[PDB]
Amino acid sequence: MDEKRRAQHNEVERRRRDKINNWIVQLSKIIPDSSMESTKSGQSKGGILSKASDYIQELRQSNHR
Amino acid sequence: MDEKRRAQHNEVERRRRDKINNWIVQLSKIIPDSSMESTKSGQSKGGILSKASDYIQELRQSNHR
DNA sequence: CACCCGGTCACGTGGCCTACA
DNA sequence: GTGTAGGCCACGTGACCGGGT
Repeated sequence: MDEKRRAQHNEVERRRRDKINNWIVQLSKIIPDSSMESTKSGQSKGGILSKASDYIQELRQSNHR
Repeated sequence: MDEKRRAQHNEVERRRRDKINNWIVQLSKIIPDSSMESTKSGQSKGGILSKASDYIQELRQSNHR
């Protein structure tokens, strides 16, 4: 029953990126952004990064460390 | 022909590509003295997110949550 | 020095949506 | 209606560590 162990495949990587998916979703929702509108608001944080960054600079700057 | 109407996108895709690694460190730095050690080149992303999720959590707590 | 290793990074593909002319 | 160039996002490869036994 040919079942190679060559398993430095599918399970390995998306475990990574997938990780980076749940830290971004923070900012996005929690960073009032410029993410347009059309039918039921489903477009992404590459329409956020635009805004995102902003609050954070002007939040470190004036107060943290 | 269906020439190049996507082959351009090849270049134009790295466009936001280095939207996604340059807006990365650049923003991804004013928060906590990291250092993941670099060289003539050198890795970086991930954590900056994860740690800027708890300061995000303290000065997002801003108003005073 | 020896390689089997996870780790993570990018960069190059498609596909899925959306407006405009 | 009637296709353009454009938006993003999801997966792949393949560099390149660091590191064990």
